[PDB]
This record gives sequence, C-alpha cells and structure tokens, in this order.
Amino acid sequence: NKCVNFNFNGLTGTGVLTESNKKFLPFQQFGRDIDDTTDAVRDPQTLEILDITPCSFGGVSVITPGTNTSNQVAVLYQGVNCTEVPVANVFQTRAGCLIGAEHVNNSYECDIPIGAGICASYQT
Amino acid sequence: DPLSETKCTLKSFTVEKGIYQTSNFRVQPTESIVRFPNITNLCPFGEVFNATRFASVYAWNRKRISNCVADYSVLYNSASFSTFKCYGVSPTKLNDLCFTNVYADSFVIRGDEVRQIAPGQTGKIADYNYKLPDDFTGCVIAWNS
Amino acid sequence: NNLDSKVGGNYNYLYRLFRKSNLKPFERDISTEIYQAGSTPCNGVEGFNCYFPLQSYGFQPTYGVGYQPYRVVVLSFELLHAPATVCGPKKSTNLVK
Amino acid sequence: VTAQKFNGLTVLPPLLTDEMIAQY
Amino acid sequence: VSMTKTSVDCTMYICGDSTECSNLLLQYGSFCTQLNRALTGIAVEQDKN
Amino acid sequence: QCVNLTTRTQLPPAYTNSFTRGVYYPDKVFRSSVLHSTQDLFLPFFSNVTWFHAIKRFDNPVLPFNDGVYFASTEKSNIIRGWIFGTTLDSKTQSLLIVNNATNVVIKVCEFQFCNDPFLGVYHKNNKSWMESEFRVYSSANNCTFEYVSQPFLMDLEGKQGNFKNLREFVFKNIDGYFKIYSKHTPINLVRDLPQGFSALEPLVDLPIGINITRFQTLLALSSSGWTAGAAAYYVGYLQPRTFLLKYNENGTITDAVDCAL
Ligand SMILES: *[C@@H]1O[C@H](CO)[C@@H](O[C@@H]2O[C@H](CO)[C@@H](O)[C@H](O)[C@H]2NC(C)=O)[C@H](O)[C@H]1NC(C)=O
Ligand SMILES: *[C@@H]1O[C@H](CO)[C@@H](O[C@@H]2O[C@H](CO)[C@@H](O)[C@H](O)[C@H]2NC(C)=O)[C@H](O)[C@H]1NC(C)=O
Ligand SMILES: *[C@@H]1O[C@H](CO)[C@@H](O)[C@H](O)[C@H]1NC(C)=O
Ligand SMILES: *[C@@H]1O[C@H](CO)[C@@H](O)[C@H](O)[C@H]1NC(C)=O
Ligand SMILES: *[C@@H]1O[C@H](CO)[C@@H](O)[C@H](O)[C@H]1NC(C)=O
Ligand SMILES: *[C@@H]1O[C@H](CO)[C@@H](O)[C@H](O)[C@H]1NC(C)=O
Ligand SMILES: *[C@@H]1O[C@H](CO)[C@@H](O)[C@H](O)[C@H]1NC(C)=O
Repeated sequence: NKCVNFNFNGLTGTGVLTESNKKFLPFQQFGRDIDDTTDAVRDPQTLEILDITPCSFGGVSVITPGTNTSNQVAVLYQGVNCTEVPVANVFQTRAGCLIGAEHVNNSYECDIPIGAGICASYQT
Repeated sequence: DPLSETKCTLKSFTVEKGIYQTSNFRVQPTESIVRFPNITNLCPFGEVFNATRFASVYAWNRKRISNCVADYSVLYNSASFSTFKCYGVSPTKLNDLCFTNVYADSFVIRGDEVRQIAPGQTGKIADYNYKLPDDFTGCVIAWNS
Repeated sequence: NNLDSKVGGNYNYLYRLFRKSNLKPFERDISTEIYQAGSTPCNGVEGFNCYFPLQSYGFQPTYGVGYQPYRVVVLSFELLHAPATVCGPKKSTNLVK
Repeated sequence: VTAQKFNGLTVLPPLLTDEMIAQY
Repeated sequence: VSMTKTSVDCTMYICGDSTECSNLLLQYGSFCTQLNRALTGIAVEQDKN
Repeated sequence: QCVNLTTRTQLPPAYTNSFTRGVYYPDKVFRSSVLHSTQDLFLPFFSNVTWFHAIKRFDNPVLPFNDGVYFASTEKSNIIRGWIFGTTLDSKTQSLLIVNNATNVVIKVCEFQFCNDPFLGVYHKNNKSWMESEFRVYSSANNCTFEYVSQPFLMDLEGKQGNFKNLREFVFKNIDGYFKIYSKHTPINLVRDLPQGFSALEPLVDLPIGINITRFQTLLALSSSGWTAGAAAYYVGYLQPRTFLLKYNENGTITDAVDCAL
C-alpha cells in the first residue's frame, strides 16, 4: 500500500502492491491482464501472490463561475479516490473528489456538469 | 493557484462559467522496492584464497566456475589482499557485472616477480611458467603470505 | 607532438581519473582531494582504496601517432536569441525600404 | 448487455446515472 | 444514444514515468493537448446526446 | 563399459496420429479466464508421429532432433529411463547426458564419447528383486560444463501388469544456449495407442547447456548378446513454427488449445 517503483527478479513496474484473491500454478512467476499487462507477481522470497494496482491519477478539472462574478473555484480529482490526494471543504462522488466545494443536500437545477448525477453551481 | 492554472491553460485573462480539465496529476513514485530469490549457490571462493596449500608455479592450478552468484563481498572488501586489478571493469563494478564462462587459477611466486604476471612482460616466471594474453580482460589478484 | 612532447615525458599535463560522478556539461572541477573509491574513508593526505584522482599524461617524441598529444580548441556560441556580439567576414550593404 | 489502467487511458462515467435516464 | 466517455493521460501513455521521453515530447508539441481536446468534445457530446 | 549387441529381431518403424497432445505452457506466466494466443515452435496437431517399442524387439535407432521435439511413453515398471543429446557424439563437440540410474538421476554436459549400442543394464533373477548390473552409455567426457544430480532414492524394475499403466511425456528444446525440459505424468488404461483429448506440459526444469543439437537417443532398461528387455511403447514428433490459441481457466490451469492452420 504505497506508490513505488517495484522490481521482482528484474521485472520493473509502477504501482501499489496488495495480497491477492487470485491463485497461480506452482511454477509461474508473473501474471497478466486480458490486455497482457503484468497485473500480478509472485515475490521470489515469500512466494505469496501479489496483485499490482497502477497508482491513481488523472486530469485535475477545475470548476469556476465567471471571472466577472468571483475568484473562487473548486478543484476536481477525476477517477481518484481522495485517500491519496493530500500526498500532493471536500466531498466524494462516483465521478471523482470535489475539493473546495460545499457539498449540499438540496438538489437545485443543473449548471456545471460533473458526473453520475452530480453537477455544481455558485450560491450563498 | 488553480485560478492562475486555468487562466494559463486557456492563455486568457478572462474565463466564464465552466468545468475545465487541466493539470494531469500523477503520484510521483515515493521510492523503489527490489526482490530476488535469496542467493544460495554462492560461488565457491573459500578454496580460491583460504585453501591451506597452493601449487608450484610450473603446476599452477586452474578450476572452472559456473552455476552460481559471484560476490566480491569479502574479497575486494578485505584490505589484506595486498594487490588487485580487473583491467577493463572498475574494481567497484564487478558485483553488478556478469560472466559467460570462467576459470580461476591458484599458485605462489616471489614478491619481486609479481610485476612479471602483467600481459606482454618478461622474467623467468613470465617467459617459462605463467604467461598472459595481449587482450586480457578477465581479472587479477595477489597477496603477501 | 612537436611542441607538447618532451623526451623525458612532458608530465606538466594532468587529468582527473576519478570523481563522485560525471561533472555537469561545461563544468570544471578544481578539487584536488583524495577520491574515496573504496568503502573506507581516508583521513590525512592518503589511505587504502582512496586514490589521488589527479593523474598524469606522459608525452614524448618516441610515442606512436594517436598515442601522441593533440592540441584542442572547442568553440561554443549561441545564436540570434539576442543582439550580436561577433559577426562574420561580410561588409554591411546599402539599406532599402 | 454484458478504475485506472497502467498506461492512463480511462473509462469515465456518464452525466446522468442509469437511474436518472430511467426516471426520464 | 451515446458511446462511453474516454480520456487519456497521453504523456503517461506515450512514455510512462520517463523524463527523457518527456523532453522528446516537448519537441513534438501540441499533440498531447489536441489528443484530449478532441476527447473532451466527444465527452461533452455524450452529455448533449 | 560398452559392448555392441546386435541380437534382435528385425522390424520397420511404426506411425500414429498425434491428436491434441504436444502443447506446453509457452511462457512462465499466469493468466486466468482468457482466450490467449502464442506464436512459437510446437508439435502440429494431427501429425503422423513415429511409434516405437521394447519387447525380442528393441527400437532404439538414431533420430534427428531438428528444432527440438515431443516424446511420450506408455509404460510399465520404468523401462524408459534416460536421454542422450548432441551433434558430433565423438568428443569433437560438447553433448548432453540425462539418465535415471538405480538410485540417482544424473545430468551432465561435456565433450562426450557415447556408445554405438547403449542401454542401462540390470540383474533379472527370479529371487523377487532386480538391481543395477551395467551402465553402457559412454567412455569419455574430457571437457565438462554442467554437474546436476538427484537426492538418493530406490527406483524399481520389478512388475507384471498387463496393458500400459502410466503415461509419461516430455518436450525438449534448445534455444539461446539454454535447454528447456517440459513434462507431464498421467495414469492410463490404454493398450496400443496415444490418448485422445488434451493437456499442456509444465516446464520441469531449465539447464544452461550450450550445445547445437542435431540428433537424439533414448536410454532403456535391460554373456552380453541375447537378452530380455520388457514390454513398452513410445512416440516421437517434431516441432514447427506455428501459432496456437489457448483456454486458460478460473483456476488459471489449461483447459484447451487450437492449432491455427489445421
Ligand atoms: C529466503 O531465505 C529464507 C531463510 O533466510 C528461507 O525461508 C525460511 O524458511 C523457513 C521454513 O519453515 C521459515 O520458517 C523461515 O521464517 C524462513 N526465513 C525467512 C527469513 O523468511 C527461504 O526459503 C529463502 N527463499 C527461497 C526462494 O528459498
Ligand atoms: C562395435 O560396433 C561396431 C559394429 O557396428 C564395431 O566397431 C567397429 O570397430 C572398428 C575398429 O576395429 C572401427 O573401424 C569401426 O569404425 C567400428 N564401427 C563402429 C560403428 O563402432 C564392432 O564390431 C563393435 N565392437 C565390439 C567390441 O563388439
Ligand atoms: C466584468 O467585470 C468588469 C469589472 O472587473 C466590468 O467592467 C465589466 O463590465 C464586466 N463585464 C460584463 C459583460 O459583465
Ligand atoms: C444530507 O443527507 C444525508 C443523507 O443523504 C444525511 O445523512 C445528512 O445528515 C444530510 N446533511 C445535511 C447538512 O442536510
Ligand atoms: C579467509 O578466512 C579467514 C578466517 O579464517 C577470514 O579472515 C578471511 O576474511 C577469509 N577470506 C575469504 C575470501 O574467505
Ligand atoms: C537369489 O536371491 C538373492 C537375493 O536374495 C540374489 O542376490 C541372488 O543374485 C539370487 N541368486 C542367483 C543365483 O542369482
Ligand atoms: C478449481 O477451483 C474449484 C473451487 O475452489 C475447485 O473445486 C476445483 O477442483 C478446481 N478445478 C480443478 C480442475 O481442480
């Protein structure tokens, strides 16, 4: 559970490591995706099968009113769960994490489309 | 600020209402981690240096090394080895280097005649019982005894 | 050769055989100190596997071509980003509008 | 009919959920 | 009615983790912006659809 | 020792269909619940594999080993025991030796001088026990390069079952100076031909041998000439450069494969 450059038996890759639910044959030392990407490895000391997750990343989106209207903005970390964003008001959605936004309950009419039913607006 | 970073993306001093994609945030990877099946067939170096009796120089022993990992870990790293040169790779770099195929040699000579084991050199050791080739890019070591 | 050779060897000429790493492009390290090639430190002006990185060229007339010394100049410059500071062997023309 | 990837292509979610279109 | 949204981290996809590659990309130029300004157009057009 | 024994009955070579036997796990790499494809050297499906016996009769001729091979034995009491591989076979190059003696397996790479009539020889008496007698394989090996040996066992030659009780099989291949051994074992109730249906051989071991290979021989169990050697059958087939598609399942083990240009 840290974003690292790993290497097992010379096999470099980038990600975070976790203990698998998957199970290898006795003699295999690398495992892959349907897209032929090392999705798994078996540590040549402990042999316990490790699944690899590539670190979470993406385009920061930014939500702004008119420059005329304000200098306030909310910063959106798309796809990323917010649990590693402080390594670089806050809320979480299927579409990403809204930082600098007051999460309200009242379902107003839409203006700034975000995803999975979410959209934003500027109000008191 | 993200406010200056959007003004920058747009190359503009005004921005109206919107959601603007920018700055591809990515976790700069925190450190490396490395794994190997721990070394167990280490190359059998004790008998090349620690052995109780070496041969006569006309009978100079030669034995083959293979199938193993070749640590300099107590070799170069003990100062009592009073001479050494690998001529092509720096003496620091042989733990990171590899071999295709190897033979190692063992014998005794006089301290004055140690300089004569250099390739393309003279004196009765060199010319009559231990001679070395013109390209020689194996390695060489010596110690007082 | 016909200048930089000396028959006893022209050992006025020195190089830096070692350093902690490669220097920066167009850098120049004047450091004299003993390079700690081995894991040991060395304190005082000498020690085991700490070596003098400044080492020497011999040059003599009895040495072969390409083993001989060569005299080198390396011209560097930048271009048209900015006002001129040297200009080539051409006369300025008339001007027309 | 029948989340990042190592190279940074991303499937990204819809604006309206599969419930909100049903509600339309 | 619509096709799935996509975006790509074109820099991570063309040479993941490499600064030496990144300085080669910085000779190519606008291709990384362009190759998501196109995909933004698709992404918004799904919402409008 | 070597003694050149000529004492057998005279027969031509036999042939049979390969069915879907002759695939291996192509790389040392896990996948599960996928249809995945490979291009490498493989036994073509439905090849006329050559078919050989021990009986009165003992099929052990010189075979070419172009691009490596598949080998399979339908067996009783461990009659098929070793393998011998090379190109000069007379000490003018290196060659490889792999056998299973009466107490240890031995694997060696040397400038060998193999026999003209090789085998592994055993005491055969009625006193309820069979033991090592003789080891006719080679004389010289004057340069060597590999040195591998098993832990000590006892591996029998006694038994009297009817039809073939066990199927043992191997792929042998020699690429970038390494050798690659793949195997499998499965019990059988089969009388005179290879099992239909499917499996893929696992990489049993890999060896740093370094020898260009052109021909192969096999070692079998047995006052020299005139002899009894037991009833066995085995089958030999080459490898062509061809694509294959594979089913890797929920367990990540192999389910099926397809020869692409069948
Ligand atoms: C890596 O080294 C260790 C020994 O240092 C080997 O594992 C040991 O095996 C016993 C088996 O019961 C365990 O109780 C020990 O805890 C293990 N030691 C450690 C430090 O984990 C291991 O076999 C070696 N790896 C390989 C591939 O052989
Ligand atoms: C070994 O087998 C062959 C018969 O095929 C014989 O060996 C020959 O021996 C002569 C020298 O006397 C050589 O010139 C031939 O080239 C050999 N041939 C081969 C293939 O080895 C001999 O009959 C047999 N030896 C014994 C002891 O039975
Ligand atoms: C935007 O704000 C400025 C004051 O900074 C004002 O002068 C301008 O008229 C405004 N524009 C519009 C279209 O409202
Ligand atoms: C908002 O709604 C959630 C349930 O959807 C509720 O748990 C929460 O207390 C509400 N908060 C406010 C500030 O209304
Ligand atoms: C040789 O053995 C002695 C201990 O008897 C030790 O001091 C020395 O470091 C050893 N060197 C090597 C290469 O084994
Ligand atoms: C009789 O049996 C013993 C083993 O109990 C065996 O060693 C011996 O070789 C047999 N006798 C003869 C004549 O072979
Ligand atoms: C695959 O896994 C299941 C569930 O654990 C197990 O029962 C089954 O025996 C496995 N398949 C084979 C071929 O063994």
